[PDB]
Amino acid sequence: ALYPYFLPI
Amino acid sequence: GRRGSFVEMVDNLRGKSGQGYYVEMTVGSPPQTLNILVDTGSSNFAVGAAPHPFLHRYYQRQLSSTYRDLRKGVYVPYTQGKWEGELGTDLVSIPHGPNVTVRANIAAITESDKFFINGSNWEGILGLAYAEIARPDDSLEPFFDSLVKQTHVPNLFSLQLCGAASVGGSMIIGGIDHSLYTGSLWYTPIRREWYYEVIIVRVEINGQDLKMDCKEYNYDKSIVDSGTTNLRLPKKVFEAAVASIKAASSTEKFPDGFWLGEQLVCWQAGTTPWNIFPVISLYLMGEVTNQSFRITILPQQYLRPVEDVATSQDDCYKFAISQSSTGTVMGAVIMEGFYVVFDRARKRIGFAVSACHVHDEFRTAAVEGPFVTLDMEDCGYNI
Ligand SMILES: COc1cccc(CNC[C@@H](O)[C@H](Cc2ccccc2)NC(=O)c2cc(C(=O)N[C@H](C)c3ccccc3)cc(N(C)S(C)(=O)=O)c2)c1
Repeated sequence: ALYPYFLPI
Repeated sequence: GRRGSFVEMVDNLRGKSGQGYYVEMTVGSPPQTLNILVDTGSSNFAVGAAPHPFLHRYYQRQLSSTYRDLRKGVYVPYTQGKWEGELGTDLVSIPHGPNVTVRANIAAITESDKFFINGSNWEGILGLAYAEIARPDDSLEPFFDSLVKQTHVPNLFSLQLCGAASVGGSMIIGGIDHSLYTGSLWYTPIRREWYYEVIIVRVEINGQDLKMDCKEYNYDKSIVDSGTTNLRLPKKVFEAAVASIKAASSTEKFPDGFWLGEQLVCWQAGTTPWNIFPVISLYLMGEVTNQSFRITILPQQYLRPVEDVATSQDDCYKFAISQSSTGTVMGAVIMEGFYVVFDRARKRIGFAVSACHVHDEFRTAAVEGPFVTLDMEDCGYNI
């Protein structure tokens, strides 16, 4: 699994 | 309700993670019940008094036989959101606070913008700071002044805000409850009665001093504000702190959008690497000459959990230190660590470690002192 990753707000 | 003893006020605050802590109040005769946001950052008591798509209920003046119109309108802008409405007065209680009823100034909000919050479950705001920053001017007595003048309640309150999608906490009106904290209470002076203004005299990040002239930390003021989410820092101090955090946690590779709060960082649920991130200490002016104490928060306070934006398999977070151009704001990021006593009678703010702060098995929030500050520089911003 790919971590960490980022999400927009 | 009943005796109004401290045990009855413990746990009288509720909220949704990231949307404000509120207490239940009743206004008018017969009582109309509303959830009211507890805000030490402002001084107006104001409730929704008109339909708004985010409000599930609101105050209806025509229903209250005890309402009086002051025939004066009012407009309040905050850093986030604004509202306008009509001033009046009415009878007010707090079912899980003291056992008293007070005639208080009420603003009936009739229009607002970016103020109410969808799903936050509160419908008004309780400004607990001083008259000087009340709108339209300082002759509009704030609620806490009215309560103390009209009743016997001692001139203090204290707040325990508990972090994470429900939160909770306590407002003890009139005293201090021993079960909400551990260790000692340390007090910093209220520099001026307007905001709950304090002085920060040294900042460390992972034990390393930021090494700025201490006036920068309080440019142009520092306040304790339960209505603001973030630790807000003046621009120059914001920049240095990010740098220092980035270095201490080798997160030089994180996108700069994370650092301006434009993106979330996501880890496998249960695996958040708390320990790569540094504790942050503010030293606050003490009660005697050349003495201070520090408060220390963990990444568990300055990284805030954000839910329902990604799989439950994953914990995702927002960086909740941000930039300000109107002084430091010690918001919930700070208050979630501590029990905070607003001792108006003695012009001072007390910090102790909160019985409910989020920590791990390796580290806790702390409140420590005394420290002798060899520097006799005046850290307050003056001109
Ligand atoms: C007139 O008095 C003034 C005028 C200007 C500035 C101030 C300083 N104090 C500001 C606070 O009074 C007001 C009160 C308030 C506004 C809107 C909804 C609910 C409450 N708070 C804010 O302006 C304010 C409120 C929030 C915010 O989202 N608050 C929510 C309700 C909250 C969430 C979690 C915990 C506590 C509060 C964020 C920010 N930021 C800019 S941030 C993104 O840096 O955290 C500012 C006071």
